[PDB]
Amino acid sequence: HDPLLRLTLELLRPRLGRFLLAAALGVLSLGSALALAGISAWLITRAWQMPPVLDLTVAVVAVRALGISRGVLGYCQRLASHDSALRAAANARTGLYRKLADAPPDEAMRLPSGELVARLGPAVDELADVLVRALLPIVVAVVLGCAAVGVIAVISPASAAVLAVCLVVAGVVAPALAARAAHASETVAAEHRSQRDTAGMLALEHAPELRVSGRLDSVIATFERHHRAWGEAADRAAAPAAVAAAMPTAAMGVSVVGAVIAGIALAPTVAPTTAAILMLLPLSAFEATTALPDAAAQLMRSRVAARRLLELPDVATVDLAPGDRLAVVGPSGSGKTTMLMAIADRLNGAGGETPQRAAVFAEDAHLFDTTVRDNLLVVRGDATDTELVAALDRVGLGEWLAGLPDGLSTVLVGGAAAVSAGQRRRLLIARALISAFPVVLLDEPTENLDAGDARQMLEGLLTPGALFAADRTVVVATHHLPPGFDCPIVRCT
Amino acid sequence: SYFQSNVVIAGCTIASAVVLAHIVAGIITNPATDWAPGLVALAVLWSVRVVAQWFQGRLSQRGATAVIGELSRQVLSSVTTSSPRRLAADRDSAAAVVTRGLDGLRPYFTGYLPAVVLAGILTPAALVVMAAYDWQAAAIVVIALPLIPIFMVLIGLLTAERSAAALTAMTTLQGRMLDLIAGIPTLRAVGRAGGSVQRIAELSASHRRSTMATLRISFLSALVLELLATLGVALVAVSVGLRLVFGDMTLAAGLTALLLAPEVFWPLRRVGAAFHAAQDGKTAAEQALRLCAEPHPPTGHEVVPAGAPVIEVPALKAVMEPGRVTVLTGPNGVGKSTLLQAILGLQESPCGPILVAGVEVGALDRSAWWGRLAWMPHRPVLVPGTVRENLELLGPVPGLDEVCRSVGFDEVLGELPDGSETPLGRGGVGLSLGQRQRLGLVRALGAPADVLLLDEPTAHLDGALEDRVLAAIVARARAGATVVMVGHRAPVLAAADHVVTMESS
Repeated sequence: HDPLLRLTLELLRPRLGRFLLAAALGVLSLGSALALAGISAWLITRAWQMPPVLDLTVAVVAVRALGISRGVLGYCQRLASHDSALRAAANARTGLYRKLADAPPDEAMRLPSGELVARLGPAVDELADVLVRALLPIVVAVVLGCAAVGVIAVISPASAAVLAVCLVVAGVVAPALAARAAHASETVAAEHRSQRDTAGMLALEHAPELRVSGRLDSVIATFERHHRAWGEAADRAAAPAAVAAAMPTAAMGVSVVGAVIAGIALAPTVAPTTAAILMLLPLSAFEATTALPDAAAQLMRSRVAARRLLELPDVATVDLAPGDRLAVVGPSGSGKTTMLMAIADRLNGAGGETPQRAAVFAEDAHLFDTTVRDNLLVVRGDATDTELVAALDRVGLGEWLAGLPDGLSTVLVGGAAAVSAGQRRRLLIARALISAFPVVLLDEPTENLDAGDARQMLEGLLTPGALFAADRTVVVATHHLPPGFDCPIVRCT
Repeated sequence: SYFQSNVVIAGCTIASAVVLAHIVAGIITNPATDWAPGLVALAVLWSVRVVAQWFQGRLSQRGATAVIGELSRQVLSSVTTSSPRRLAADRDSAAAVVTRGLDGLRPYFTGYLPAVVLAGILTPAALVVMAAYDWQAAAIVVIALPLIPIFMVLIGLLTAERSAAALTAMTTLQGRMLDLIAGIPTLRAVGRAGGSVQRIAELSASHRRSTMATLRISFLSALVLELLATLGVALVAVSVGLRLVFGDMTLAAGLTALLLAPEVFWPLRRVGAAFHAAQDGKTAAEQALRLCAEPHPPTGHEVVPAGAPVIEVPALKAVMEPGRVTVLTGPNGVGKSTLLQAILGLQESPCGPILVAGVEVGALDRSAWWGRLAWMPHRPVLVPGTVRENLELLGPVPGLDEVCRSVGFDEVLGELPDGSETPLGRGGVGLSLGQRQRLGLVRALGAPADVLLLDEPTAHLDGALEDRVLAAIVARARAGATVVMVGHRAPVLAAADHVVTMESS
């Protein structure tokens, strides 16, 4: 039981009715094309031995109807298969997001927010792509292979074995070899690829002081040599991809040669029409196979995406009182924020209580690209505009709000990019002020702030009567504590 | 051998179809000779076609790798010129390009270019051969062929109103989803933890129906291509069968036309299938090419006279004479790194013109000018490796011992287990920030240079080391060199004979 299979049933199975609908439409389209080829050969051969024009009427009407049906059914099948795959992906995304809303402290924090997007965006696309390049190619290919082997088998069960062996060889060995070559290419020489992140991340932010000296061209030579080595290694590893590229043509050639050889020794036995059909079908039965040179590649990509999706320190205890001020500081490498969430967890006491007491405010808080009113009512949606304006003025955003064309209704396209970093942290501080949590926990609230303001904001926040008054607890995990100050110190290790 | 290989493939497809049709016609009419020549001809035709396909694959792989390498090298070289004004803005794009961002051009060079070349070669040649064997089927196919562009243009012009609206709704809703999923941890530690689950439901519903509309509009091209490439064969078959029943056309010609219609109509379908997989590579190539042509370095050949020149800034009334210590003070980020990098001549001077030794920097010969100078930047050069090499990238050090003694690098080299041989990581890993700065002074202060520029020389340094480096810099200035810093601290301010107060705006 591989994780891909586990995730397949996990994703709320795609409502198999519309899976089989797409499979049937694809089989109908490709079988219609194959039957058009066969009926075409039969019509030509029958018209050769001069008959009266009575059966040619039904043969001709069948030919024209089959052509038009092939076109329209191909289009409809493409639409239906895409519909099924993308509906499945959407429901899987909704379910996975639902699972990311659980009370216990799951991996929902052990991961950042940007790469959480980098998962939830591409992973659902990959899972959709495993329903377009695994339903269609494999299912339609096996059905059409069976239906085209049987037609030759009933005529003669002697060359049908060769056709089946050849179809299996093409449609299995060729994509398997292509996938293996592609996989082995991108992992081979995974040490000269370090030179990419060495040079391109060396001589792209370090350009001027490299340019003043004559060391630029030395770097150019020293990474070009290793890039060339990587290219040679990748070529050597991906050489067996050309064999897989050329295999289907050799398959078709062997198939048609075998068909002609078999038809030579069976022409006098049967009618001319059957001989022509047996001779001309093999060259037109390989259209389904060519649709899956990437099906194995898509399988590998979806497998790695499924593994990535499946992938989805202790601190001391500190006693707290309702109204104390803490100035927790520590070196880079200490669980200061982890201590913050530990205090929040022990204060909240897990689920079972409605009036949540402690809520951590991380520095990397996302900024919604909505109106400022909506962006600020996330913590509390029952705050009047007067309170928001007063908070913005008291944190240093009255002048920023005054220039806004829509006031509090500014949409702020792009999220955090719509405002400055200091402005964004000011909005975060205002949001923390708005929230009515009995215990408020801050994580570096004085970063990226103004030089003449950050000290004052830190002083006011850690003052028990400047911004948060009396019964409100403020815990700050900062790095710029003033040399002369107060409040207890819980310096970690 | 691209065009040669494609010509070989086209020839061995057309000839294989013709030979097969003739063999079938010959051994249907006479079911009693032709087995030896024709069969061997067909076998060798298929064999050479296979060999040509494999050789084409290898050649395309090699060519794509070479093109990727050359393009990456050219992009990196071009972006690394002077004028860091554009560099600070396009470094993200350049870093994206020389990364797993150009590997998407491999499909463009693998499955699209050979497809379009084969479409351009095989289709007219197969049309010619079919016309030679039978002109009515060729006429039908020809009438069909300029009916793909007409219908495609008609469809894409009649319905070019819903596609744009559907795409706009698609991208807006997708951005809504991406930003909402981006902020889930923020909404986790508040009261509203699961109240947003309902919104994603109909947001997904609307996004998926919008993408349904755009997919329904955008597939019509495939429908048109399939319908025409199939109706062509259907009509060819009907015509050949209906006009062959009156004993007035050889079976071989009919079979040849019937077998050659799919060869005419296939490469266009292959190109259409392979097109959608090459849009990303073309975009990456366009982005890479858009950032190469613009830079064109200028400057003159004037040579500053021997000695330490006089630098003057009329805009800020700052004229700095040789042999003295100068400091710059002001707020953070008011064109001071820009001023320095301008007096290195990399970019234009924001604050008026700058005259070196009486002559403007625009007429300066930068090659010789850069050799008279010790430029210590905020972040020194720290290539992964050892300490010894990192001390030698910025040119050879003629007298590293006394410079290290003056700055105090010996206490750094002394504590290192291997002396100047301890391994050093990327960006300074295994090497302390203030001790990184000390390495910077070691590489900078020790150099033959009559002009000294330093940006905050006392970063991450204690009082004793600050005093030592200030004394060393003062001694270097007394050695007859123009030394200018930008330090904005009391020890730095009270260490230079002149103070410049460059202001904003």
